[PDB]
Amino acid sequence: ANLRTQKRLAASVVGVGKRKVWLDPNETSEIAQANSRNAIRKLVKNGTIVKKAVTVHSK
Amino acid sequence: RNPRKLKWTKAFRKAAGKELAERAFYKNRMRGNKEKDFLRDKKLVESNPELLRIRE
Amino acid sequence: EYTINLHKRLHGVSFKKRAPRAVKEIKKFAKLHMRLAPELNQAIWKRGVKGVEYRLRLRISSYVEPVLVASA
Amino acid sequence: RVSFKNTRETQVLDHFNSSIGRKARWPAKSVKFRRRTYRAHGRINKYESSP
Amino acid sequence: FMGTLKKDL
Amino acid sequence: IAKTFTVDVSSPTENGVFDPASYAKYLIDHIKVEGAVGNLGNAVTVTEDGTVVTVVSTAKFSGKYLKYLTKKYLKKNQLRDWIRFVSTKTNEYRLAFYQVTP
Amino acid sequence: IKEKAAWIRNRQKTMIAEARNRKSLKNKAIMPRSKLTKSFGKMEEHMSTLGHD
RNA sequence: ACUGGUACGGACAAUAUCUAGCGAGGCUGUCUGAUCAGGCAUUGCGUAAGCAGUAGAGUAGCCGUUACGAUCUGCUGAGA
Repeated sequence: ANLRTQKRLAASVVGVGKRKVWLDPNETSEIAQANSRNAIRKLVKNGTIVKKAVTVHSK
Repeated sequence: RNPRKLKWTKAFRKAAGKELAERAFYKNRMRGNKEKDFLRDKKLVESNPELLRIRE
Repeated sequence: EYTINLHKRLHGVSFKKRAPRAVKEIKKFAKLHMRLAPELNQAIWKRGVKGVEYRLRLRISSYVEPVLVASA
Repeated sequence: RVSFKNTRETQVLDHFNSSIGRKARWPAKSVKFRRRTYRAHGRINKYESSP
Repeated sequence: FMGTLKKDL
Repeated sequence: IAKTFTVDVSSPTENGVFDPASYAKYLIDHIKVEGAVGNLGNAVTVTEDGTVVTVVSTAKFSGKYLKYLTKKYLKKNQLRDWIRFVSTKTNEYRLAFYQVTP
Repeated sequence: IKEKAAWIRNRQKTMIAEARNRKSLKNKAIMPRSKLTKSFGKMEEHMSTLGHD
């Protein structure tokens, strides 16, 4: 249960920085196996890894 | 400072009808409050049918 | 369902540590009568370290949760 | 690797006597059972464990 | 002295 | 000049959690033409056929504004967390349930 | 009818309180509803308390 | 297209201690889309919310009259 590399890969794949990625806390076992960017893309498509929206704050 | 302006001083309560210049006097001052409460309640009840429905 | 008066328990505590200490109070509280839900932690920290209000309403089962009430 | 004095002096877990608060203590490490760093500029300060 | 209060009615 | 917007409310209606007539009433009572509510001067017309709501407008009207009115109506009925206003084609929309685990 | 008005006031206060409760301090990133998934028990309870079939 | 400077009338302006381990109510600014309610600015420096009145500076409909609305009174020595 060490998903640091998975978070970095998800941030790089989605291109939204590590402050915008959301790894499913109930899917640690599945995310732990995603050591490749193809697996990260599959997880993002599956909805396990989600990209957060930009903060709704008036300019 | 002006005592007649501050609400807690007896001068203000005497110069504004709050204090007699005793229980009957206060009851006389507070006549019709029940009617105002009833009208507010009626308006609030008739202005929110959906909330009444969810209540049921 | 209990009512905690954290105004009395946090009296005299430094204002930089009021919110964390309340967390230790509630854990103590449930120990006097009987794990805190993250919603309860959110309710505690709803206003920062200079946060916790005078009174809170909790439900203790021990698992302690905040409840939705108009006023306490 | 544990203090010799504290282990020699050894319910305690959940609660050589200089500057001890009134004298008893609760040494958890003893119950459960070389280095050097520069300070004051150049001056050598060797700290050693006491097993 | 205070008179009649709201609660006392 | 006239533009037509279609809302498909079949999926929530067949489940018995939605009333298209109330939605049409909300629209006709909240279109706010020219900044004034109830200023429908035949510029905007709303029709409710039971499963499809049709809004035909010659005034300033946009898909975003229809979406906003529908979302406000959903929030008023507190169905915002379950019903979603989505688009299928250009200026053709529908209401769909959010993802639910069986 | 004055019981119903009191209940309306109580529910309005409760709704305002829960709106404040869900609202937070300085705005953060939002997780969209379309990307997350909810269970069926919560939906059933909500649709029952709303008064639907 | 609906920008401004003008002369005028009236107020400003410079830390030590023990333990586990190691070890020689109001105001100014600002943010929550606006009220209500709060956060911050090293306490920054006594009549609640809501609603009503036909009273009400002013915005907006006609040559007796839509709508909005600062401020004032009542509910209220109330509320906390």
